[PDB]
Amino acid sequence: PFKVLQEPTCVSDYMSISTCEWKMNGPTQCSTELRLLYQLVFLLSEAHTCIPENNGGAGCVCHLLMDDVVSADQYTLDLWAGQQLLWKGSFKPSEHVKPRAPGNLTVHTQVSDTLLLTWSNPYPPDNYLYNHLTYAVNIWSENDPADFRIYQVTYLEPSLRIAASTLKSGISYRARVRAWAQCYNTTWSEWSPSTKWHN
Amino acid sequence: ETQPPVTNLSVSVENLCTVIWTWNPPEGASSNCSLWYFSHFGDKQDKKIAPETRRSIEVPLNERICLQVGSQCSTNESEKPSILVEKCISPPEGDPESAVTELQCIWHNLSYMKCSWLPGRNTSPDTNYTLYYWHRSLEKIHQCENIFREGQYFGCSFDLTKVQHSVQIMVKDNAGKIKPSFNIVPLTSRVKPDPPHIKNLSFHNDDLYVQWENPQNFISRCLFYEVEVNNSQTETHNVFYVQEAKCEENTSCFMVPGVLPDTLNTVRIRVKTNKLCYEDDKLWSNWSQEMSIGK
Amino acid sequence: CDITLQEIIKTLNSLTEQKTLCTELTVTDIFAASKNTTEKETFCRAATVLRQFYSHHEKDTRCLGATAQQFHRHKQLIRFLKRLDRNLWGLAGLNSCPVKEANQSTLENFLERLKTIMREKYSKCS
Ligand SMILES: *[C@@H]1O[C@H](CO)[C@@H](O)[C@H](O)[C@H]1NC(C)=O
Ligand SMILES: *[C@@H]1O[C@H](CO)[C@@H](O)[C@H](O)[C@H]1NC(C)=O
Repeated sequence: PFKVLQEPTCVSDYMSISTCEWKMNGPTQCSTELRLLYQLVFLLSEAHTCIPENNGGAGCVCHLLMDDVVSADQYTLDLWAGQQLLWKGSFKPSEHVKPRAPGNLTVHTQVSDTLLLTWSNPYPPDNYLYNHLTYAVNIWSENDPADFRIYQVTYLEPSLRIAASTLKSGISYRARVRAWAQCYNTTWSEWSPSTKWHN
Repeated sequence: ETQPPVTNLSVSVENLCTVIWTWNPPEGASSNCSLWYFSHFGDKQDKKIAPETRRSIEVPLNERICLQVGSQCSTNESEKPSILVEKCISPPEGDPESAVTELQCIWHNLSYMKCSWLPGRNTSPDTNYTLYYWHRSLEKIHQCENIFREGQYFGCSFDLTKVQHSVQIMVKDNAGKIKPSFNIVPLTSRVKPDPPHIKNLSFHNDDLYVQWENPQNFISRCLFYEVEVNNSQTETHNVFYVQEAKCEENTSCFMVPGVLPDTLNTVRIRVKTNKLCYEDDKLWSNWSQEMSIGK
Repeated sequence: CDITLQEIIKTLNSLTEQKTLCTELTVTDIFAASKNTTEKETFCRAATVLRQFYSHHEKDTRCLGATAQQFHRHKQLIRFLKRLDRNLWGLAGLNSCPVKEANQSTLENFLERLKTIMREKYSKCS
């Protein structure tokens, strides 16, 4: 007997994969018990099926494959089990955006007492987000959790340059970053893969 | 399945380089035909279909241009008449070698236009250049009066304010010997703004805040900025590319990450028009005056 | 004025910088033959107009041959046109917009006309 517990939620990476998550009442084999049907609120556009994946014994998740999305796009969501329509709703991607966490974070040692950290923008130059991404670097000390620092980056270049003077030598430091787009009122991305270095 | 060609195609010029074609309907064409004319430049290059028996365009007259005009009974892929009449207009008398080169213009701070050029390969050492300009607003063609000489360049400038737009430019001689030189300036392009003014620099926990006042005649929303930050001790010349500089009238804010108040930072800021409001964004303003923080 | 404005402008700026061969074809000059119409209609008509184009030419070998680069350069064109359609369309909020089918002029010309208008709106709003 099927029953959704908490109403499904979706975020968009405004590129392709706009993942959706929800929890059932009991432990379901998401992959075989339920199907996820999404469709673009536009004329001539057909419905789409999705094979959900397990997210906790009861929790299900599907990644809605979307070729290309614009601000105007409104999607229809229908969650099927087989033939019994459980729940259905709508979802406008642009409204709820979770930017794709940035990667390739690398630390470099320039001369002149400056430490250069460089990462790459996860999006292509023709993505509607490429130009609105403002990162937020996070540097911290291992056994000194009070020795945490967070630097905001608003410029386009995906690179921050702090001063060595703000770092204790012979001590381990880690850096992770996350991007978000203020113009779309998005939420933070995931943190990037952490990095380690000592002075 | 084919209508007769158009009649007595003529071509005249108005303003400085607004070429205007004119023609008459065909003779004894179908009565059951709703009458439409088809036209394009040489090489079927930029086509158009309309009922009007005329088509005018704003085009430089440095090269020769031809319009081919045809006849139609619909707007679709019909049996198109297949009899294209056509007329050309050739550039003014002077020889190509005498016409001036490198004619360029820049709309400075949306206030005046500054245009310059160099003499032609084969120009008499006595020829006097005159520059003419026209746009929709003007009463009649205007003559540019504030001339200047710089290095080997000749140039004029004229007041041009603000309240599709493009200015018609022509430079010829006062003896009618050399070949005229034309130029249509996009005018949503080629805009160099005046440099911004840094209001203040506030440090707050190693986070550097930069406020500056943008050039009087512009909207922040329509500018893109580049912030330069030089450091005397670390010898670190930095420059940031910024598109959204908003604060929490006329002022804009940006924050420099990872800098310390125990080192002198010299700041400058230059600005350019953006592709969101303007046709092109190549012409950076000058650098603002400097403001440093504290060693 | 929300982001849709910027997305539109962005796509147009991308379309107008890369001159194709399918750009030679024509469409209704809703702009040059402008009337007492309101903004909503305009964006709508543009959406309607733009629809017709790729609705026909997405499966048009005449635009598609030559090189596999142009093949994709055409794919882009259809892609960006589609994106432009949906935005304008949603920006209009109208069920249908009867296009009078009056004058014709190249898509290139059309795109330029529109590019300009969108740019104006973006700068005057708040
Ligand atoms: C860095 O990671 C990105 C994905 O975030 C990848 O697309 C790119 O190829 C990587 N860098 C290079 C140029 O190797
Ligand atoms: C951004 O989105 C959040 C959603 O919780 C909302 O609370 C907030 O008001 C939004 N910010 C604005 C004012 O755009």
